[PDB]
Amino acid sequence: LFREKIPYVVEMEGDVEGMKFSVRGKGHGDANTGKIEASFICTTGELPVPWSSILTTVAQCFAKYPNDIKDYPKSAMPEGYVQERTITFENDGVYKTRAEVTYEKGSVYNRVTLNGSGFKKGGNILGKKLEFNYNPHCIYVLPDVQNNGIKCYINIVHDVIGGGQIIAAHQQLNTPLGGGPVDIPHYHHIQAHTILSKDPKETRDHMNVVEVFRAIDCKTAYA
Amino acid sequence: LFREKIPYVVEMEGDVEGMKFSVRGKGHGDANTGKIEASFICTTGELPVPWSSILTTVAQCFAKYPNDIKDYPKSAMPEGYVQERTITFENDGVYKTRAEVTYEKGSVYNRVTLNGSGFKKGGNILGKKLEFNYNPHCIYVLPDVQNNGIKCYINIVHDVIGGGQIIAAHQQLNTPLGGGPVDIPHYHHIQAHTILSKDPKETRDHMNVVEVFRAIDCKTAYA
Repeated sequence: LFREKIPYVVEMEGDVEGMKFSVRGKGHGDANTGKIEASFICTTGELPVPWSSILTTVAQCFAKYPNDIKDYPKSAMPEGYVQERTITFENDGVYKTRAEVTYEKGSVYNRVTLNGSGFKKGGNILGKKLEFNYNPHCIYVLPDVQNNGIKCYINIVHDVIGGGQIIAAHQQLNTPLGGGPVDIPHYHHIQAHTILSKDPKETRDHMNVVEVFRAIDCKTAYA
Repeated sequence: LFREKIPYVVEMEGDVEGMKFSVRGKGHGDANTGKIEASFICTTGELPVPWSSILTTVAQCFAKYPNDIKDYPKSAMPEGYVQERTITFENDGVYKTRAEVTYEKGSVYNRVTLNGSGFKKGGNILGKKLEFNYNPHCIYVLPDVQNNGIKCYINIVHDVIGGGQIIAAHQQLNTPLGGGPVDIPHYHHIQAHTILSKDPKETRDHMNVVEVFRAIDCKTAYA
């Protein structure tokens, strides 16, 4: 199912303090390498929040997994899985997100909704004061047998224009869309690395993305 | 002054919901390997909270640093540095801690105070329902030039007796005790690995620790 590089499609609807927007993305994921390359367009005009703020919201199934850690997202495929997050920004509001990640017609689809509230008028998010770049991160993956899934935790470091960084605290739940058996792993990490870029020839508000996700058995590797 | 294995001494005073306690530790740290081995005794009787809950509170200077990342804690030595943390436990209270980490008489000293409040009667902390073990973790180290130091973020995964895990969210600030020059690094990670043990011959409430800390230039290493 993930033996080859395969197409990745994203359909996102957002609403942040009443500002509605749509994002569409197309790219590929290669679970052999853990690499994602995708292009995102805001199809409703100007994105009303920083691109970096929605990077995590816009495919964990593409992560490079070794044989000796259960791969919950790939196990939930092809019927797929629900990915829910609360993202709380330092001194600012929260994104609540609900995604359905499915395998259809040789492609992975990430169809995701986002609501934002509690954001400050001239803060880093509504003021769009975050740099257009990204930092590498460590994703925590924990078993959640009670929910037939995994709970994940991430701190995201956002670089602020003119110096400084803020944290976006991520709480994440992945549960199955199917009725099939799922593989629920022991606690481990996913190393994340992300380069954001623009196409100079692209006139629409956009974000291009090159990502690497590698699962690490930290109980062994950090010893 | 970190070229050799050197002694490590810890003096901790705690107050959680009015329960006062003292912890003393002795061991060594080796910054060549990133290894800490130390023994902790509660000198006031029974520890009123889980040992694992105070593991992070009871020497980042011992972490194994490569040449290409600035080592803030070693740079602050020998006058040393202040380590402040807010630790907020899932569905439970918060530890506020202030440490002074110094080099005196051939030894690293961690003299640290802890206050706990907002804890639930019969919860995982006051009920001591956390397992006597520890998980590996990823420490985020960020520059904080405004404070002549570093800000660090950690999620700690605590295993609960009889199954389950909770998160202890760590916010950490390190500032100098001296007026000397300090080395403030770019954003990077410290991989942490910790094994807890008891001495069968020890009659006092106690915790022995073997730890490995390695700084990783994640901007490069995760690519």
